[PDB]
Amino acid sequence: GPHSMRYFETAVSRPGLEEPRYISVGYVDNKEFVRFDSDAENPRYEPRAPWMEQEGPEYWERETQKAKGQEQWFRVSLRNLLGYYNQSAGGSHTLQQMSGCDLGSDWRLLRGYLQFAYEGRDYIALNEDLKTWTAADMAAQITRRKWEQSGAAEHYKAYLEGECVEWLHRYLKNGNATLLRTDSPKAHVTHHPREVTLRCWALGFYPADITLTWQGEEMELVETRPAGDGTFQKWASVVVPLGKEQNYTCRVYHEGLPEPLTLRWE
Amino acid sequence: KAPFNFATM
Amino acid sequence: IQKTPQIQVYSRHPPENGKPNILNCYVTQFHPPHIEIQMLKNGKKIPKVEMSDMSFSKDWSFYILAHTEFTPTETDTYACRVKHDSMAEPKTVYWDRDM
Repeated sequence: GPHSMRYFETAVSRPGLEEPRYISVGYVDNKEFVRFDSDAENPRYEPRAPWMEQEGPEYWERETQKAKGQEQWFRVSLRNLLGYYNQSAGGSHTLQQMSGCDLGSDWRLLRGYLQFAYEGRDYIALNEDLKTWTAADMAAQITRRKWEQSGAAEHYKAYLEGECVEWLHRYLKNGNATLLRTDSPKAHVTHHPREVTLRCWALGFYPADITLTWQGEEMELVETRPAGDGTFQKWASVVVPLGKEQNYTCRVYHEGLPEPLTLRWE
Repeated sequence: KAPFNFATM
Repeated sequence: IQKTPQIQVYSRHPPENGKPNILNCYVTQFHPPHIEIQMLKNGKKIPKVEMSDMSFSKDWSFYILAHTEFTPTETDTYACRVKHDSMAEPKTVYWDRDM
């Protein structure tokens, strides 16, 4: 199966605070596995999955040190961006970064990622070629020219194609315990006297991606939502004429399933 | 292992 | 500019009156990350409430899951009130055990 790693980094400044607050969260196959937060009493990368305790103190000291550097980087960048956008003193501002790699089922690098957002909006991103930059805003051209001039792309490309892949392999080897499993959904339908409303529930599944469809032909649904125990929930409903209860069937599609479920009101 | 960044914006 | 948050309130386990369960308040899709979240029992703040650490989605919007031990009854009603700079007043969404 395919696999992925990401690091999602955020720096926030507020009118009150003197210095911004820096947070970094690492993910493997979309499950959180490490975390740094500068508001913490003793700022450090802490493990977040059980299988990560296997790393000795040199790992944690090293990564922590990188984090302290990123905090420096985000602080300065925030400062420069303020100037670029002619923003004045006395506002909240935020800067966000996503970086990482995608692997195919053969464990080869499918694609690398490296994008930034300012005030929640795309600021600059590294194209799929890991050589050129895309940046919409006129203000963002200043950073584009700077980074093109200095060879920034090559050093991100090296990380994304090397370290990112290399260490993700290692984490997966260590995670041939907790991460192998995907949880199939368990489906059931409920009745409500709206005409009546039929509601197809899907419960206890991982990962979140899932599809629900009523039939017949191709409705009200809610956004997929975490149960809070590592699994997810979703439902889809339709309004139906009273008595015509069995013309309608629900279908559930999920990667854990050997095949799609088919169910109706029992 | 986390990336570290080069030129500041 | 600001993204207005989406809110669902729902029980981890299928609800049954008189059974301990967990009530979640999933607040998604908001910017900036500063937000305030209250879970209410019959209109009052619930004493102590679990608050996941803030995180963000691939589209650069932040999200958070709040939760609290509760025991549903016939008559009590539970709500979640969110406060954010996208909204001039707070937003409340009530729990529906069928949803």
